[PDB]
Amino acid sequence: MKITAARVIITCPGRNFVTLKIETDQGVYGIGDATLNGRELSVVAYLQEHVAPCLIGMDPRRIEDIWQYVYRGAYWRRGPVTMRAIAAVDMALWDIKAKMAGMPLYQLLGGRSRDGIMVYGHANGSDIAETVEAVGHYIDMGYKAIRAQTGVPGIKDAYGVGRGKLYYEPADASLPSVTGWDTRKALNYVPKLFEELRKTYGFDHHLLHDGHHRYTPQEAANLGKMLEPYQLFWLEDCTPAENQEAFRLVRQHTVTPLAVGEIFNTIWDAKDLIQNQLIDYIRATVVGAGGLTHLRRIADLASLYQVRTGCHGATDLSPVTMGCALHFDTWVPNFGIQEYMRHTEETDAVFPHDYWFEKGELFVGETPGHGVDIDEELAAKYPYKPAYLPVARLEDGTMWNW
Amino acid sequence: MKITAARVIITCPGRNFVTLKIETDQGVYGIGDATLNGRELSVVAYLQEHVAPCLIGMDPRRIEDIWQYVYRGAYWRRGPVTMRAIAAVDMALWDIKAKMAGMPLYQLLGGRSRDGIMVYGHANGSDIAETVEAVGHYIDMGYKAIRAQTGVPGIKDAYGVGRGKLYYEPADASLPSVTGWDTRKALNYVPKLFEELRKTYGFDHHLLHDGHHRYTPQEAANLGKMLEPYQLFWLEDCTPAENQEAFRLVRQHTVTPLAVGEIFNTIWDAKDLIQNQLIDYIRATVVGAGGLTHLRRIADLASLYQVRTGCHGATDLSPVTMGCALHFDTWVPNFGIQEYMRHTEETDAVFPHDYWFEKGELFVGETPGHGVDIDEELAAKYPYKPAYLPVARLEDGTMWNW
Ligand SMILES: [Mg+2]
Ligand SMILES: [Mg+2]
Repeated sequence: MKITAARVIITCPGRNFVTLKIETDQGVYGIGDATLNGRELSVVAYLQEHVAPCLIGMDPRRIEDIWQYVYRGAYWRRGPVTMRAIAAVDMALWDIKAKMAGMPLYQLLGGRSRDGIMVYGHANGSDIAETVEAVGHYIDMGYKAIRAQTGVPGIKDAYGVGRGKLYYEPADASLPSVTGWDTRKALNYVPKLFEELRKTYGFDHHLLHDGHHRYTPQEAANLGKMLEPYQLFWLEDCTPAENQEAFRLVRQHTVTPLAVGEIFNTIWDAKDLIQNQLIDYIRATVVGAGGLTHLRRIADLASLYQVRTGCHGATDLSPVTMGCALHFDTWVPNFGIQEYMRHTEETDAVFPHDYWFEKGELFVGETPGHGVDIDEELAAKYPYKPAYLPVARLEDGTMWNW
Repeated sequence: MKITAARVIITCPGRNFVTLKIETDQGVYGIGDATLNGRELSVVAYLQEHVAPCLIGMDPRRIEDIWQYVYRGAYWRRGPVTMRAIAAVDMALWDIKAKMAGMPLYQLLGGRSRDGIMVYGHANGSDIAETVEAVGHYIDMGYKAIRAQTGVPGIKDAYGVGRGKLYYEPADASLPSVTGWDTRKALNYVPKLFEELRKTYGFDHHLLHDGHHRYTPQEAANLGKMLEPYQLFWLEDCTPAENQEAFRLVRQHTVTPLAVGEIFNTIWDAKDLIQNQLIDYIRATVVGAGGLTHLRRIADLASLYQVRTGCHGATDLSPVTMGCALHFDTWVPNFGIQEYMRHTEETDAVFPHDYWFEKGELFVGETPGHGVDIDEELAAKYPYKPAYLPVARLEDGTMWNW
C-alpha cells in the first residue's frame, strides 16, 4: 500500500490547532497533531511544502523507516518545528497501524498496565486566599492531584493566573502580552501558598507547582528547600534547562521532587538530566518530542533511573495528542501522572475522541487507532487566528523567561 | 526610531535563498540571511507569520534585547528553523547598526585582527586519481587549504562528488535523491586518497576531509588513526553529535584534528564538545547559529580551550551570510579557516557585496554595514523552486546519515 496524500488542516475552535491527515490507497487514514503554540504556521509550511511531498508513495506501514527518513533526512536535526512535524507524521502512522491491526493503540504498544490515568488539574488565584479556594474546588470534584499557581503581590500577571479556571490559555493576544516578574517577591510569597494549602487541606492530596523557568539553579534550590515541609508532588521547570547541568545544584540541595521537559523535543534534551538523576518526572509529550516512536525511547531511558512520565497536557496540545498520550499512558510502565487542561466544547466537537474523564482519572477507549478523528467540515467553520504566548521582563526591563 | 517593516524575500538565482529586510522610519534598512537548505519555506513562515509582526514598532538599535525577545519569547527554544529566523533578524540589525555608525561591521565587533581570510576549496573526483587531479587544480590556483572528497568503488554517490568542481550542490532534485553507503568499503579506501595526495603534493598544503556523519565513534577513531601519517588540517563531522559524548572515543584515540558544527544552531549544541576539548574547530555559522550576537559567544567559549572557528561556507549560505561571516572572520581572534564554495554569477548579481577573492584568501570591504545588499527587482526574476538534500541508506536499506 502507499500514502496518497498528507494534508494539513488548520482550525481555531477556541484556539489554533494544526493537524496532519495521511491518506492511503487502501482507504484507511490516520491523523496526527502538529500544533506548536505561537508558531503554528511554521510547522504548517514545514509539512506542506517539504515533508508531505516526500511522503507520497511511501509505505505507511514502515513507521520506523519514515521516522528515520524525516529525522535524519532533514539534515538540520532536532528543534521545535522539526519535531512537531515528525510527531504529526508518527501519530498518523501509528493511528493507521492500529486501525489496520483492529486494536486500540495501547494494545500495539504492549497492552494495558493500568486502568485509569491519574491527572492533575489547574488551580489558580490572584493571591494565596483565592488559590486556596481554587484547590478546594478541585478536591471537591474528586481530583487526586492539583497544581497550584498564585498571583504574587507586586508582580504583573504571574504564570498560570487569570486565564481560565479549569484551564489556562496563555496565548491571549494578537501580539505577545508582556508580563512582569521579580524573584525576591516570589521567593518570599510562594512557600506561604503551600504552607496554607497543607494547613487547610492536609497531606492527602498531591500538590504541584510550576516554577516556569523563572529561577537560577541556586534560587531553585532555595525555593525547593523552603517547600520541603509541604511535601510537593513536584516543582516543575524550576530553571532554564538548555544547559542540562542547570539542575545539578538544585538536586544536590533539595528533596522536593523535580520535573521538566514540556518544551523538550528530543531525547538529546534530557539524556543527562535523566542519567545524572537530576529529575523525577520527564514532561516530554507525543507532539513535542517526535511521536510515540520517540517518546517511548525517552520514557524507557527514564525508567532505568526510576524517573517517571509526567506528560505536559495544556490546551495547545489538541485532542489528537491527548488521545495518543492516553494510549501511551495506559501502557507505559513508569507512568507518573498526566496533566489535564480541559478543551473547549467547540474543540471537542471538531476532534471526536474515545477518552473520557471521571473522578480524577482519564480513560482511553477501545476504538481501533488512537481513537481520535477530525471533523473537517466543522473544522472549516473556525478560521485560524494569530495568538502569541506572553513574554516576561524583569522590573528593570530585562527580557526574562516566561 | 522604529522598525516599520520586516519583509521576507525569496529568490532562486541558481538555488533557493531567503532574505529578511528590516526597514525603519529613519530610512536606513538592514538585511539578513534566513536560508535553511531543503526546508526554506518553514523559515519563511516562521518569520512572516510570527516573528515579523512582533518586530514592528520595536527599536532596531536594541540588538541584544530583540535577540533575547525572539530567543526566549518563542518559548520552544533552539532549533534549525527557530535559529535561522533569529539569525536573519540579528544580521539585519547589525547591518543597520554598522550603517548608522558609518563603519564596516568588523569595526563594531572590535576591529581588524588580520588582513586576508584563509579559505579552503572543494576538490572532488569519482576516484582517487581524479580527486588527486582536482587537488592539484586548487593548488595551482593558489589555495593554501583544500578539502578532498573521493567517490568510493562500490558506493553510490559518495558525499561531495559529482555536483560541481569549484562548488558542490547537494540539493539536486525535486525530491530527495537516495545515495548509498558502506563503512567498510570507505575505511578501506579513504586513507589511500590522502596517502596518494601526500605522495604527489608533499606536506606544504592544508588537507581536509569531511566524514559527513557516516561513522560510529570507534570507526571515526579507526579512520582518524589511519589518517595520522598524512597530517590533515581536520577530519570533519566524523560521527553524529546530538550526543556530545560521541566524540570522546575519537579524541582519546587519534591526534588527527577534529571539526564539527555546520548543522548546530546554538551554543548548547557544542558546549560540552568544546569544554571537554573534543574538537579543534567549531563549524557553526552566522546563519545557522543565531547571528553575530550568538556566534560571538560560541567563538569566545571555544577560545578558552584554543578551539578555533572554521565556519561552514557552502552555497546554501547566501552572500549575505558570507559578508557577515567575513566581517566576523576579520575580527575574531581565534579564527581558524573559512569554507568557500563559489556562488553562481546570478546569485552574485542578486546579492551585490563588497567582498572579493584572491589567491587563496577572501577579503571583506570597507562599506558601512555588512557590505551586502539585495537587488529586489532582479531577485523577482528567479522564482522559488523546491530542492531537497539527499538521504543516505546502507546496502540493506537502513536509513543512514547523509
Ligand atoms: Mg509548565
Ligand atoms: Mg560538511
